[PDB]
Amino acid sequence: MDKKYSIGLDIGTNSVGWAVITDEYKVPSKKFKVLGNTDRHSIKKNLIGALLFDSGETAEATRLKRTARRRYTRRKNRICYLQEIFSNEMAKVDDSFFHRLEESFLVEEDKKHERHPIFGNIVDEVAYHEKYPTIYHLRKKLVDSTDKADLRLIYLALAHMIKFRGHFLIEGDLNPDNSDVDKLFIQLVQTYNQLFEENPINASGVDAKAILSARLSKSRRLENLIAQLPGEKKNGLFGNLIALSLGLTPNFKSNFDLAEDAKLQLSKDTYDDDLDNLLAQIGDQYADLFLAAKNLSDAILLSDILRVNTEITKAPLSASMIKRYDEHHQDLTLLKALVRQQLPEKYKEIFFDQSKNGYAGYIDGGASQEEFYKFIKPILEKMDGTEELLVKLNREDLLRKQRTFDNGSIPHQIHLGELHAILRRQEDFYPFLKDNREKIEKILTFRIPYYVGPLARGNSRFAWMTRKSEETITPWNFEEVVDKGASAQSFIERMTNFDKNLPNEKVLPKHSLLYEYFTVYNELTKVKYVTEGMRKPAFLSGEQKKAIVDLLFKTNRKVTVKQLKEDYFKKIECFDSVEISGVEDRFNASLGTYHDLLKIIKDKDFLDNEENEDILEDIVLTLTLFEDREMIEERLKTYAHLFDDKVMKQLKRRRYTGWGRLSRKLINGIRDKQSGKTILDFLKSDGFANRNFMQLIHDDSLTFKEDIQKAQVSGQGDSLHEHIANLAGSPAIKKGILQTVKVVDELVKVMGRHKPENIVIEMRQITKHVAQILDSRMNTKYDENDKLIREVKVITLKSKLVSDFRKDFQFYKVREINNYHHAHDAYLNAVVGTALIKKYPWDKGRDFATVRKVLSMPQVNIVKKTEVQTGGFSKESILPKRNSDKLIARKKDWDPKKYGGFDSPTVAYSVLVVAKVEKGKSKKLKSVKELLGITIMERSSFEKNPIDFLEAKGYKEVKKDLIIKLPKYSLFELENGRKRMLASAGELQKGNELALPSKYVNFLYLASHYEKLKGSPEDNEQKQLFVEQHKHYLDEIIEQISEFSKRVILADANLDKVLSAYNKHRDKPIREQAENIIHLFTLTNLGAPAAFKYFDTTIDRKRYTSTKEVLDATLIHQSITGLYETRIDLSQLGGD
DNA sequence: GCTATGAGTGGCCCCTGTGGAGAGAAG
DNA sequence: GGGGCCACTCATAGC
RNA sequence: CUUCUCUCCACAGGUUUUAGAGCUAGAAAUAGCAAGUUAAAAUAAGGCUAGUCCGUUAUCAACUUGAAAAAGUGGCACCGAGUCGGUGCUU
Repeated sequence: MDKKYSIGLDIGTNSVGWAVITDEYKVPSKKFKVLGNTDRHSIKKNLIGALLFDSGETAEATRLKRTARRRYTRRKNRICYLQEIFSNEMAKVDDSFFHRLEESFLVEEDKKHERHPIFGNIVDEVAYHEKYPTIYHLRKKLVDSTDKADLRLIYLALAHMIKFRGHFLIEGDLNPDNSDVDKLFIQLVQTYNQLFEENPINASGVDAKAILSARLSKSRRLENLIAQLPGEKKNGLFGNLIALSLGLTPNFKSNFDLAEDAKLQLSKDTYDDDLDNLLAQIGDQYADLFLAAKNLSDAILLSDILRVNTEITKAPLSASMIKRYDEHHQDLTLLKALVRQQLPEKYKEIFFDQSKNGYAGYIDGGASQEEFYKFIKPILEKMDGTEELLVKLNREDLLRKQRTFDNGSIPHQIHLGELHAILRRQEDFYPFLKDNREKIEKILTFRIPYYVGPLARGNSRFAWMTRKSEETITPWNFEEVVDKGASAQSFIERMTNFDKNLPNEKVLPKHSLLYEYFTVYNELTKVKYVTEGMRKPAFLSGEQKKAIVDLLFKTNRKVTVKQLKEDYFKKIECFDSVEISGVEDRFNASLGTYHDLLKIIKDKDFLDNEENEDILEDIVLTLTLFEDREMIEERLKTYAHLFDDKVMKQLKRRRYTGWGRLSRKLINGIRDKQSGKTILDFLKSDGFANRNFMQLIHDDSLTFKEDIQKAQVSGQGDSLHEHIANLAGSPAIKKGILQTVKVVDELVKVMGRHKPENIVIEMRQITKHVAQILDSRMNTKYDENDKLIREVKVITLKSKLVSDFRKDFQFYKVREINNYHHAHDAYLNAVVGTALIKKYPWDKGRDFATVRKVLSMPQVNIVKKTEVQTGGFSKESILPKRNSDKLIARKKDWDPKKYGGFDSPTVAYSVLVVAKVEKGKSKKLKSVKELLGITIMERSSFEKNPIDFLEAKGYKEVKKDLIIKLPKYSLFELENGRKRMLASAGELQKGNELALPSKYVNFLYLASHYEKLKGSPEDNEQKQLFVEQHKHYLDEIIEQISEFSKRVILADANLDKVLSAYNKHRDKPIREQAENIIHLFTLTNLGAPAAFKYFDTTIDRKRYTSTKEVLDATLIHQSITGLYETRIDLSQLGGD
């Protein structure tokens, strides 16, 4: 007989609970065949379980690593281009200079040339290091000196600037010369007073330098400066100028009574064009005011970056660096003097001991500046004469280095200015510097646009660039080779959705005219109007809709019901009183794009001509796709003969954002085979039918619907791995859903391939995705009317109902005891779901007894999914060289004993190998049987040829047939039922689960929440009395933990510590005792051992660091549900 | 008895921070 | 949070 | 309206080895003194499809077919419950 059965599921991020129950809520038990070479031929197991797995990972880390790799490759290529430029002239001076630079990492033994890189002789190297203590001294020397310098110093300065070219967050031109705040503020005030003599501003006595350069937010500084100026407001014209000078985006619409918004921001790429537009409307007499404001903004921005302006030089950054160096020297001398004068004993600690956070640890050690200040501040406070030192410490300027974390705010314009100064001064002697100055400035300033992406020849899955030619892309011919416009189009396109109705079609922009007309006609479709003498409301005719649109929508931005009534029904149709239903106050759809185009083009006939629909759609698409105005102008140039220069310039100014939901081929692309009208045409006029879009698509008579179902095809692949990958959510939930699908498939396979009556799920849109997938796979048969026969009911509940069911009938849940709660929740969800569904398409004693029996079952199939670990080869921290064989070489020729390297590799999976190993100085062969961990790095070589890989490690005569793949969490069974999971090649994990009786679980749950019960006072008192009467369960729980520990955990030290700790705290309050005992299950939990705290005692974790014991145990392969399993006894393998 | 070796135990180790642009769904 | 690594102590086989 | 997910563009550090002649007294251990701020190269081993590209996401119990994708392989009922046991039928 086909037994009716239901499946309950519980899907989480780390688990998939599953339970199969029959109509009477009893979980069936079946006898399963066991394969392998053991004596256990058949095993009885209840059909209930839980699948556990590691949480899924987001692709953020891989993306960050890939972006970093591209950055590093491109920086290397910049240095290579500079060396290629300098190659011809360097060969005449020193041919081996570049080779010496490259080999600076190798030790003296491994170098092919002389060890000193710059000059190749110690005398000149020492002379250079004495003359220029830091690279900034060399940079300033080249900036200020007019003498012919060595080409090597020029190369060093240029390479240092190119390699560390600073940020690009401030596009435009930045002038370090106007770096004084007060003078430019005074000039701006004077210009404003000259332009506004009737309202002069008194700026006398106001310290602009302090207020504008203070370490406060932009708005606070703006409010502070305005507060010092009588009669001025932060919303005034001068207030807006100051806000612009502080890096805000002030609005000048109110200051000049403009019709449209006038917002200016210097950091934007379009400050110049917006400022020009503002001047074109308010006059060019205000240009000097904006120039002065821009100069003041530059001064404010560069005040922090560069600090010295008194001297006449073109390298302010180098001057500031040298000032930091000199201040550090002076402070170090003073500090040494004071320490040696007052605290001689601490001199060794501060200036010699690298392990501490003193100066020695600050320079040669790894101590940070913050740590150094923390260490030195109490010492300085204990000595006299440290007032200046304390003040500098409070400002984060004492003994400061030159390469700190604050250098992230240096714009690339400073570096470009220094580069240009050096090139200009040194080009008088070197013609190749004169000829190639533009190339060098390009190399420093060239940056791949964000919308072009990686420059690949198709062999990359991340690349969307289109190439005009096949030449190699270089920064000098980037514009000629890479089609920027097509690349921007593809960049925007690939991220937008396909149409829901047609998966092939691309969606239209939101502000397209066709979409707006479609929405307007759809809204007017359902509008009803009632006039005097009319018995029933009537729909608007096509002529009426056309007249209404032409008279109101094309003339008013927003159309209301009152406007319609007063303007069309009363004026045109002569209806004095009309009642309108379907629209409450105003129409949702509006022709904003049409109004904008009428304002710009100023030609209504051009907009209203049907032949111009394609041109207008293309123009709107161009406006929405592109952000750079040059691309917009280039593409709109095709229409230059249709619009004048002013119109073309104005069109270059409007930008649209957002995309629609329906494609053009849907609304106005497909045509009816019988009538030839498109959906838009039907909305314009459909006779008495007046069908809206929903009515048109659902209407069977119209060809559009069946042409739509014919347009969709069954997705190749798709269902299976691909379809779940296309859902909306974190990849963790995708992994969970795929595991749930496989669990259900295997359960169907188990029950004789008879599909279940019901499938109950709880975890809502992701719930909808799971339900759709399950229903799609289960139901595949259609009736004679092509209606899908729902043989399986996919029913979705919410966890609140099951939680209330648990709380009402005392089926309590404690997560820390074991992993059975997943299976129990699946079973209870199945019970409640089936009861509710059969009740709305339950004997008390018998059903409740069945539930008690099920929840007290000891045998639940908990399965840990075996996973081949992948990821990074090892830890990324590079360690100092040591005499150890466990270091990993960062390059093929870099011996870790000399250069250091990586450490702690991660093992992908282990292999059991039976072979012979030479041991001892006698090199005698001995048979071995052990686990060798194949690292992630060596995985490819091992899978390529395991025999050679094993021979290279010293194994001889390898038995190929016995090589067993053992991924992580492989399960081994040992004597007395003790089980261990393979954590790695040399560590194990606990594999057994504690099965407490439900009475102890109930007692623990009631005791832990003794003062947190949520219920009636009588029920709370009854539960409290139940807890108090059953205090002896605590001893029983401890005894059972001890028994299970002695049986499978083998933690004698930890167990004795726990037992002693319990004995000392045996008088603690019952709630505290239970709360602390719940921690003790951390000893017996499945998985990796972990530390835990029991009252005031901390128990360290017990790690199983030996895998020799499992080499003679039983290997268990478990299927995804744990029902089908193959047992292999390893002790019988490798026998002599 | 000495030497080199494996096995158990306790403790320490882990790359980080920021800006800009675009697109999508889900509540 | 969890596996890798090292320093220290103690049987342990072999000489 | 935001959060989250995906993709591209850049920056600043960090670590590693090497260069920046250490001096004096002593046979040496060692003790005293002087100096400290910077720079070059690498930043997953490398791969071929030779690009200013790609290399940490996702997927993966065992056996048979295959290069892989992928397909196939395991009796039922009843009585009980400490990780599942027993009995009958089929066999």
